[PDB]
Amino acid sequence: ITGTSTVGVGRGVLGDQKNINTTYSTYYYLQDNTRGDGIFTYDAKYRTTLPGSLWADADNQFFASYDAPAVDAHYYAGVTYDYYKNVHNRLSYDGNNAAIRSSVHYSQGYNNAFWNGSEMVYGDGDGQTFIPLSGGIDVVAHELTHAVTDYTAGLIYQNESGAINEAISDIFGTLVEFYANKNPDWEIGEDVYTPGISGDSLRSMSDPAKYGDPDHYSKRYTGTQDNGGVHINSGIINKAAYLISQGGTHYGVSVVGIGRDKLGKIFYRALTQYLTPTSNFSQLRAAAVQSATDLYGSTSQEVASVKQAFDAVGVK
Amino acid sequence: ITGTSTVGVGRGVLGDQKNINTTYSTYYYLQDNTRGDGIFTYDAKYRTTLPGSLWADADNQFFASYDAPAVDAHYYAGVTYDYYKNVHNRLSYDGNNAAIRSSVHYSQGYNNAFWNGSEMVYGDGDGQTFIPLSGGIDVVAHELTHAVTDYTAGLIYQNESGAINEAISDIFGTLVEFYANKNPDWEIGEDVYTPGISGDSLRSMSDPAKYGDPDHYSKRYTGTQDNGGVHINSGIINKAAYLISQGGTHYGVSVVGIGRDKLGKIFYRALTQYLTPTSNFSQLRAAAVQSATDLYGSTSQEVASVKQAFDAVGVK
Ligand SMILES: [Ca+2]
Ligand SMILES: [Ca+2]
Ligand SMILES: [Ca+2]
Ligand SMILES: [Ca+2]
Ligand SMILES: [Ca+2]
Ligand SMILES: [Ca+2]
Ligand SMILES: [Ca+2]
Ligand SMILES: [Ca+2]
Ligand SMILES: [Zn+2]
Ligand SMILES: [Zn+2]
Repeated sequence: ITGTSTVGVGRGVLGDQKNINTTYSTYYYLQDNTRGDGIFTYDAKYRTTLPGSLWADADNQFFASYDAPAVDAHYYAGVTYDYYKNVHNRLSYDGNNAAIRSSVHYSQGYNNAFWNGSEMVYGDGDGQTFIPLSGGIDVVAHELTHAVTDYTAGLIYQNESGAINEAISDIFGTLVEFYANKNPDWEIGEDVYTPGISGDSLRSMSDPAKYGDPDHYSKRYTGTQDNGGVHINSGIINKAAYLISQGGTHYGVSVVGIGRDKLGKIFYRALTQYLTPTSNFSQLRAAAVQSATDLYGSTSQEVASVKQAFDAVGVK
Repeated sequence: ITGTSTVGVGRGVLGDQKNINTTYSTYYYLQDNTRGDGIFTYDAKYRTTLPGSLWADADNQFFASYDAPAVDAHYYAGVTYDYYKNVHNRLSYDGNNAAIRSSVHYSQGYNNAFWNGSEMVYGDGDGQTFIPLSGGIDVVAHELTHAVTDYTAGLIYQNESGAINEAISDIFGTLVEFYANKNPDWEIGEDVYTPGISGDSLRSMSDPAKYGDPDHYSKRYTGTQDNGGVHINSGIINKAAYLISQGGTHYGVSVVGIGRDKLGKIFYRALTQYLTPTSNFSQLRAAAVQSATDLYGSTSQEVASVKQAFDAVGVK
């Protein structure tokens, strides 16, 4: 819409109050003109037709419980845009400020959220397994990171390249959650998963095996479900990335941590420069070693920790 | 694009030659202005970013092997539009001539095709399990029928309503395949599935059990895979629809067939008037009985055959 840029206020899924960028033109719309070509949030009104209607509001105050998922989708797409711009100097997901669009209230009781190739889509959850999925900054950033991967490496969504795809999304979802310093941790989806149970999450990067995902290449899943285990085998890479950052000893192999910032620089370089659509885990290791080499030198501690972490999870 | 409407020629996935509606403006584009707000076919160029580029061609002749999937996507979206308009007096999937967009060459070796909420997407197959999926008119019509269902009943994509969703797509995909009289049959996906094996298909409506799908409500799948069995439990409804059309005796229950045309009128009425997002099999039976009643009278043979078919597959 063409209108005047303004600032409205509302409450997110978890009850927290936040200011959001809106546009006025008769109604106030969830349209943020301050970032790139804009961030636009739509109401899918419980249907599966997309994108639905651009979210319009009569008074620029978004405190209704139906508003909550929209506030957070719109706000956390902004934080994710800011992370990539400020940290990695990337303008939006295509590198050229493409507009970011998200639809909330997709379908009824839908327990998922996803990047569909053109925009973000968020279900409201059934209220038992999940609450509206846009309330999780690591979910939002995880899904927006699929758009980055689609425009750069192009990792196909199956077997080892799909598992890399998924792990890259977990890593950057987690780095965005630390960037916003939103009670940060190495788990995925803990703010919106099972409102009735405290302490659990969807996946764990620090200990993937807590939920039954593999933490070593010898335990990888080799069947056909989940497109060859893309959500299951991503645990092997997530555990490597946690070790590079935080350090630790894993199946007897010791890794000195180099921290989150360098972890993000190494993987972002590897994703945008060396990975290709059919990369598998062994070429991810070569790509990460080459990236750390480019950045810190072949005799650095950063290269040595990248090699130790992949050796610890059995990836040669 | 703005240009002049013209007619080009090409070859589809199966090697057959066909005329397709195109638009000229410097290049010839796959843009058909003769139907509704237009039918537009895009090249996703082996990436997952959508929709990709509107298909452009220098000489309006589409005989290259890369062109094949595009020719058939564009041509079979036209035939499906024509079926719904001519038979059911419905203008496009929203009933108001919405433009139909399709992208082909999606990803690499992708064994699937789908309606994503906004457009059609077709993989090229891996060449062993499938060949480019737009070469199957029943696949194209199956997926375009999800768009119709999304705008009308809105059946959610899980457990019994998702299985109805899937069966409705198989039924109308099959009726479009008979409408175009393209070697018609009651199987799904036989033209593009396993190029190396003759005689098989993806599903069967006349005998779902041939591939292991249930053909009676007592054999339904009750777990969690496939969103609660939406592709598996659709066999119960597909077998009912085959019996209403063709007749037969199934688990001892005899059904007089009333033919394909009335089958399509009863289900289209039931879909656009009585089904809702959470309809389950028992309410599909009530909706089909009410539709046949509206159209043919409560003491007709058409009502009696609808009841016998659902009684034959155990749906009360
Ligand atoms: Ca308001
Ligand atoms: Ca957290
Ligand atoms: Ca987290
Ligand atoms: Ca929980
Ligand atoms: Ca040509
Ligand atoms: Ca056939
Ligand atoms: Ca068929
Ligand atoms: Ca075959
Ligand atoms: Zn993902
Ligand atoms: Zn389907």
